[PDB]
Amino acid sequence: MKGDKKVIQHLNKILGNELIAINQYFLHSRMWNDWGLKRLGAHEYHESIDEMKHADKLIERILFLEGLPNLQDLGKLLIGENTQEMLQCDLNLELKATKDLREAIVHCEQVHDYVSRDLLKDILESEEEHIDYLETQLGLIQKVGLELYLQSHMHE
Amino acid sequence: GDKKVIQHLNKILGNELIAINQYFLHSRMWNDWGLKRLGAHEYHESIDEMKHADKLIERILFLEGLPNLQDLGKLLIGENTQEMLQCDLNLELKATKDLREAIVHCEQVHDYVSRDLLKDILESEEEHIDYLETQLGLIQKVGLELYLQSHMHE
Amino acid sequence: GDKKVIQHLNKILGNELIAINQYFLHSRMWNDWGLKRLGAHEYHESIDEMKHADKLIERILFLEGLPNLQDLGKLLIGENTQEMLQCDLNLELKATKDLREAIVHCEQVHDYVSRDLLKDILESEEEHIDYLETQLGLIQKVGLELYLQSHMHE
Amino acid sequence: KGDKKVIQHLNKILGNELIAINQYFLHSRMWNDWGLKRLGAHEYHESIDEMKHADKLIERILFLEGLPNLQDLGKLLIGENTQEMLQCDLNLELKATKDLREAIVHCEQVHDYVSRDLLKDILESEEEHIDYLETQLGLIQKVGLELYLQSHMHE
Amino acid sequence: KGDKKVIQHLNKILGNELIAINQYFLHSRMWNDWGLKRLGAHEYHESIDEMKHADKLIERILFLEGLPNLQDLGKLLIGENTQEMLQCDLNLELKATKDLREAIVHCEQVHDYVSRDLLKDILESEEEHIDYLETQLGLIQKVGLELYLQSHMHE
Amino acid sequence: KGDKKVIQHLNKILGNELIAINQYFLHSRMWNDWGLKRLGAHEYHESIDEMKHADKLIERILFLEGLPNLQDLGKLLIGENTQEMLQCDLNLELKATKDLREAIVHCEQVHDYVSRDLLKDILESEEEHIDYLETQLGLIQKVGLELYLQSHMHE
Amino acid sequence: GDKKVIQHLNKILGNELIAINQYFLHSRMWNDWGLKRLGAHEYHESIDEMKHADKLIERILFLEGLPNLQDLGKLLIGENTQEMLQCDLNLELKATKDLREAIVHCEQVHDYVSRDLLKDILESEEEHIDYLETQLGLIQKVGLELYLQSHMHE
Ligand code: HEM
Ligand code: HEM
Ligand code: HEM
Ligand SMILES: [Fe+2]
Ligand SMILES: [Fe+2]
Ligand SMILES: [Fe+2]
Ligand SMILES: [Fe+2]
Ligand SMILES: [Fe+2]
Ligand SMILES: [Fe+2]
Ligand SMILES: [Fe+2]
Ligand SMILES: [Fe+2]
Ligand SMILES: [Fe+2]
Ligand SMILES: [Fe+2]
Ligand SMILES: [Fe+2]
Ligand SMILES: [Fe+2]
Ligand SMILES: [Fe+2]
Ligand SMILES: [Fe+2]
Ligand SMILES: [Fe+2]
Ligand SMILES: [Fe+2]
Ligand SMILES: [Fe+2]
Ligand SMILES: [Fe+2]
Ligand SMILES: [Fe+2]
Ligand SMILES: [Fe+2]
Ligand SMILES: [Fe+2]
Ligand SMILES: [Fe+2]
Ligand SMILES: [Fe+2]
Ligand SMILES: [Fe+2]
Ligand SMILES: [Fe+2]
Ligand SMILES: [Fe+2]
Ligand SMILES: [Fe+2]
Ligand SMILES: [Fe+2]
Ligand SMILES: [Fe+2]
Ligand SMILES: [Fe+2]
Ligand SMILES: [Fe+2]
Ligand SMILES: [Fe+2]
Ligand SMILES: [Fe+2]
Ligand SMILES: [Fe+2]
Ligand SMILES: [Fe+2]
Ligand SMILES: [Fe+2]
Ligand SMILES: [K+]
Repeated sequence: MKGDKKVIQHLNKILGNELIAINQYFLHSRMWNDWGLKRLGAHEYHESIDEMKHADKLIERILFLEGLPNLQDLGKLLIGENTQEMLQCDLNLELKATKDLREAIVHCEQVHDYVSRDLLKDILESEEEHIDYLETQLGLIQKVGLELYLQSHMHE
Repeated sequence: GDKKVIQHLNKILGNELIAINQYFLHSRMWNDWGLKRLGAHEYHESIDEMKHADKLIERILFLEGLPNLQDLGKLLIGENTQEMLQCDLNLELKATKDLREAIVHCEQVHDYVSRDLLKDILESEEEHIDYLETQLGLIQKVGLELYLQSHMHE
Repeated sequence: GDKKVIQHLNKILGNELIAINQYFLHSRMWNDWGLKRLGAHEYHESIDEMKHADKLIERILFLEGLPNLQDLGKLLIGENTQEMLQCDLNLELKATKDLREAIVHCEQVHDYVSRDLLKDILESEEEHIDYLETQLGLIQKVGLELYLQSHMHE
Repeated sequence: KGDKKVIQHLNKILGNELIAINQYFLHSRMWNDWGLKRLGAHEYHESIDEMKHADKLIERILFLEGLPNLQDLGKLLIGENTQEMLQCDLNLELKATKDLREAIVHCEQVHDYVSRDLLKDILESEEEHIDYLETQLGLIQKVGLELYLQSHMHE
Repeated sequence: KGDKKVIQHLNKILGNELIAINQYFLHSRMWNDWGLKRLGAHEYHESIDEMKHADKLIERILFLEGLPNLQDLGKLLIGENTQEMLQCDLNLELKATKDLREAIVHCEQVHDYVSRDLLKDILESEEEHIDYLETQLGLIQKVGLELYLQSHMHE
Repeated sequence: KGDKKVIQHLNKILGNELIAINQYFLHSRMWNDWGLKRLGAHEYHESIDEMKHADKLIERILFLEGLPNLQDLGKLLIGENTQEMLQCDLNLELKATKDLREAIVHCEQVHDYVSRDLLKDILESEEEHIDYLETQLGLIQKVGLELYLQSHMHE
Repeated sequence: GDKKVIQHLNKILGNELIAINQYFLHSRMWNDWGLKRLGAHEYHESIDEMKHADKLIERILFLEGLPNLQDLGKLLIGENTQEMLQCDLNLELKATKDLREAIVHCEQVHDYVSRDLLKDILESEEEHIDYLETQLGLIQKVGLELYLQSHMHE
């Protein structure tokens, strides 16, 4: 059973996005920890872990479909230099990720690879949860102010 | 923090980032082939490199450096079990060479805490070399097929 | 219920009924030969198809159709381990082709609950394909006798 | 018998520990008196950490047949508000790590590797303390003094 | 805000505690170094007792709006052997109880009854230490030094 | 793979461990035979400690593709009474640590930092053993031989 | 204590001291090679000989002799698994010959407690011989590579 060439290419594209997010969120997590914003650092670590698990599932699916997972190409990390920029960078990355996920799902439907579609939909649900988290945090910065938002995320 | 020590630390970090991906892919390849014992052990090697990367990142930030997670070097991906193990060994031998050079520099500028971190990583890499050389020796002693059979089931 | 959806569900059900019997017989043949790990695994494949058949029967009755448990198609029975595994693989590949055609039809008439049921079965069949292709690949990598030895004891 | 200059170095490190014990203990109780109990508890634990380092150095000096010096207490850097107290602690820690590096150099030179390893363990702990202090000073810059204090009022 | 002379007295008692902490800690580690572990353990516990007294005095001084003095460390009385060490501790304790009685008199004079009660609790503890020390010196006389040391080798 | 002279050093340290295993095991069983059971038990644990060191050295030598030498057994220093046995153990330990320091120098020179760390760990344990031995000899001087023996008759 | 009995006991002790070191090194060789089941079993054989040595030392001291731990005879170190097992067997057969001669002498001078100790040691050596002859028999019956495969994993 060789999967569809274009589906495998789509899955490798989603994998590439996951690989960017893993590193981006891990660095942001450790930056927040370095700054003593430990609640932010812990949450961002868990975001990184979630992307690691997505990457794993994509790697497994690609190999089952007799494709070659691409872990060599690492795209541009969007690294902020303060809390507001870092969150916005994560949100920008997530919005790119979901655009790619939708185009991949379209392709899966068109060639009847419904299992790959379901996997991508599961990932998409998790990325929209991440967008929900990010948009809410940026909203909280507007509502309570940056300094109070940072204070709320100093201690776990 | 010393700028050349931070360069070294970022170099070691770069080596960890390659190993993470190389071992993770090799792990999932072995799993796809039904060599589940190899796949599980290789996954655990990958996790070990993730932990090393984490400590390096934390140290670089403490020393007010910028950790480099952007530049991913060349993955050494084998096409069968014998090549995969040799690729891992080739990577590890390069990693320990770089570790030794980084330790020298830490000693020279009296960064004894960075040296101790790198020595802990180096002991872990030498355990990995021990594992890899042992597996390649077993392939010579029992043959490839028996070695694979012995790593089919967990 | 849509008439052509019910026909598709009854076709998938027919595929499950073939699979139940083929896998159950293959299981008991392996147990008779003393290849108990294969017999146990094949027994669980048969049970999985039984559960799919149950879910299809229940769906057909909900949609006010008549489940067809009377028509049993051709069992693909092998005479040795390699043929049996390939017979199972050939049956699964036909099964996945019918499931995709049934899903296309469910989407067309907006029977999204039937589509979801068929998608869940499809994921289970692709896991069975993954298992079967892996086993055939292991036979190539370690040879038939070692593969059989590996599946003698549970 | 130990190397005489190694024992001198160990007694110098011990002297730094003795300053830090008292400085941190007083800062802790000042923060407790002011009702900044989270700062007070954390600083108490810094003081205890230095007490344990002092103990290990005393034991090592005695094993090497030296005389531990608990008599000469150097200058305590006592701040008058939270920002100064943290800065005082950081100033003390930086002097402490400099002395530790010079002691390790000397241990290495005379092949006293066990003393080196003891001082390296202490150095790891002092750098963790520097990490804590630099982080707190950075937090004061990022959220402001009053929020930083409020966050350290209750345990 | 407390009486200026009461605060001075409390700082004087605190100064005696800080000498005692360091003298007893060193003596404890000297006895451990010699393999007289029962003496070492007991002397360690005496040192901890003084640390806890010092803490209470610091807290009381800060409450009374005084400045605790952890900077001034008086003369440690370090012995060269078990008998001298025990006598050194006893000499220090007798000086300490003298200063405590004078501080209590002053607390009474100015109606600082809470500071008085704190100092009386500390004094009770010091007289228990004196009881311990005088009893050990008497055991050395009754069984001999070598038997006394043997009895305190193993915990 | 491993440095030829590093392997030589490791085999030298291993040789010293092999002497110590047998010397301490025999001293233990002599003390047991004499009814000095506390001495015999402690000396047994010293022997066990040396066995674990030898094991680690053997494993490291094999990893580095050297040939561990368990064939060459140097001179056991067997005493005739408790004081001589302790001094024989101390003489052996002091030769052991001298060799360990020379091996660490050589590991450092050729960047075998993992072998250095292993040898430093062994060195720390030998210095603990020296601490024990020097303390026992000091106790014999402080309380006398007969009381020292009495204290080590019963576990 | 009979002077000739003590000489015999010191001879047995000397055999134990060779065996401790030979089995301990063979154990760590097998571990280095990744034959962990062999390595663990050989470790336990080494420990068994340590315990025999201890009992002999205690008996000698009770009989007012001097235990000789200074003279270490020739270790028979093999270069591969079959050689190592044959080296162990050669040592054991020699050990049992000396044990039988020591027992003869104990019986002759009526040292029945020493005899009973040596008989206990001898029963253990004959069990070791049973193990070694069996392993060499297995190498003949299934072949070296399968024998090795069977002792890779604990
Ligand atoms: C910058 C690169 C990475 C870093 C720093 C990193 C770090 C970590 C850390 C610290 C853990 C927790 C390990 C533990 O303590 O148990 C972890 C877990 C894990 N990592 Fe990574 N990782 C990285 C990249 C990756 C990649 C590229 C993959 C896969 C393609 C991956 C897959 C996983 C998986 C599957 C887990 C277990 C998660 C779970 O089941 O909870 N990681 N990683
Ligand atoms: C101003 C001087 C000091 C004060 C106020 C002080 C206070 C304290 C306090 C409150 C404790 C906790 C005791 C307990 O609750 O059991 C303690 C423990 C301890 N102290 Fe001090 N101390 C001082 C100086 C020292 C010095 C100079 C040393 C050694 C050279 C030392 C060694 C120790 C040790 C080893 C502990 C036990 C820590 C543990 O294992 O948890 N202290 N001290
Ligand atoms: C190359 C020489 C030797 C090596 C590497 C060695 C190694 C070891 C090791 C690793 C252990 C287990 C220790 C633990 O983990 O607690 C042990 C136990 C022991 N050793 Fe040795 N050993 C050696 C020689 C000897 C000798 C020469 C004797 C006595 C004459 C001896 C007597 C014992 C005894 C009685 C035990 C405890 C066994 C038990 O009760 O299970 N060993 N040895
Ligand atoms: Fe994701
Ligand atoms: Fe597409
Ligand atoms: Fe799904
Ligand atoms: Fe995400
Ligand atoms: Fe939050
Ligand atoms: Fe690593
Ligand atoms: Fe360099
Ligand atoms: Fe460390
Ligand atoms: Fe590694
Ligand atoms: Fe099915
Ligand atoms: Fe249709
Ligand atoms: Fe569903
Ligand atoms: Fe199926
Ligand atoms: Fe299997
Ligand atoms: Fe098993
Ligand atoms: Fe310290
Ligand atoms: Fe110096
Ligand atoms: Fe250490
Ligand atoms: Fe500190
Ligand atoms: Fe905090
Ligand atoms: Fe007191
Ligand atoms: Fe007064
Ligand atoms: Fe009271
Ligand atoms: Fe007292
Ligand atoms: Fe007593
Ligand atoms: Fe003792
Ligand atoms: Fe040793
Ligand atoms: Fe050398
Ligand atoms: Fe280590
Ligand atoms: Fe030792
Ligand atoms: Fe034996
Ligand atoms: Fe005879
Ligand atoms: Fe018996
Ligand atoms: Fe044996
Ligand atoms: Fe076996
Ligand atoms: Fe294995
Ligand atoms: K607030």
